[PDB]
Amino acid sequence: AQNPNCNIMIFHPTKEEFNDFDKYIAYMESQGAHRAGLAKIIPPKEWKARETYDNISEILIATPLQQVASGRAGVFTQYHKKKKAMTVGEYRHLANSKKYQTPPHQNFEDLERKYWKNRIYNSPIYGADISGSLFDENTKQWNLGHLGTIQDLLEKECGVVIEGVNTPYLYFGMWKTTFAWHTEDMDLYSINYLHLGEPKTWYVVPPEHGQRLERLARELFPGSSRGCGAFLRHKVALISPTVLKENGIPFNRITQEAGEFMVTFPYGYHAGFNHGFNCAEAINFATPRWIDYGKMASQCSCGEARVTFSMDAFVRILQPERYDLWKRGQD
Ligand SMILES: O=C(O)CNC(=O)C(=O)O
Ligand SMILES: [Mg+2]
Ligand code: NI
Ligand SMILES: [Zn+2]
Repeated sequence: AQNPNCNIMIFHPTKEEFNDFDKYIAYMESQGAHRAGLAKIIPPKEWKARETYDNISEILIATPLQQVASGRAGVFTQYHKKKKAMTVGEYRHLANSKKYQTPPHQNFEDLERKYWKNRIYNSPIYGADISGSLFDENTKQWNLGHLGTIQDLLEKECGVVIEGVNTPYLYFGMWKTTFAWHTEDMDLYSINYLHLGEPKTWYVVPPEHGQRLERLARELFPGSSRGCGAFLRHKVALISPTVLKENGIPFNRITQEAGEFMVTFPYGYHAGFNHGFNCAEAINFATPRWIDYGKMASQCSCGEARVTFSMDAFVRILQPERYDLWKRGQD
């Protein structure tokens, strides 16, 4: 078995290897990358996502989200308070302000210590989940707006034609902006490209150990757990590396820098934080190997998780027994 300790793997494809996205994913999996839940892909030196980022300031962040925490430093939830719209240029200035900017630090490890010590005492503002793309239309390799769609993959594998679409999302971050512990919708893959700015630190639980994280989460968030049998689908709970280590939960960590891709694999729980002003682009995707994970994915039916139009068909076809209850949650 390849990668039996489930370490995060880092890949350096050549420009020739960067042509065929599906083939490269399957290569990485042949080497055991999926066992970690997360892999890093450094693009060939010849590649670029676009020519410059000099003209992005007029993108609108219609609903910036202030991430307010509750709990203790290593075990907390966050809720998202909606703020007034602002442009990317306005948000960048805000991220660089004395109130929100990255503190002085020695290295990524020192910054990580500071994040876990102090996150809860601040409420950073995240421009998340903005439909759109920063890839140039002429970028032909690993262009996250030109991937094969999940609907087409389901149709190729299973023969059933379904409605729905699959487009990317932009994320504008600042120091301490936080992504809570989650797997993707329908335990899909994700791919995330850090277009510019400061790093993003990731934490990940190997898919084979995801239920260990879930059991810890039910213990640490006991009211949430009574409310919903899949409350990590709400994407609000944080647990620090120190708490994970104290409870014996297998995990790994890695920092993504500008110009790098990360891939999350089916049922790979992940969480993390931004080091300073940045912009990322991410999208979900599928492969043949996903289908079985899609069929087994948990679902929130309490009403909190509320998701895209396109998840309907995935539930309806892959999980027809759950469909009725899940759809009640959506309506
Ligand atoms: O970058 C973020 O805030 C969150 N991204 C992801 O969870 C991802 O790409 O799957
Ligand atoms: Mg612009
Ligand atoms: Ni994710
Ligand atoms: Zn729920």
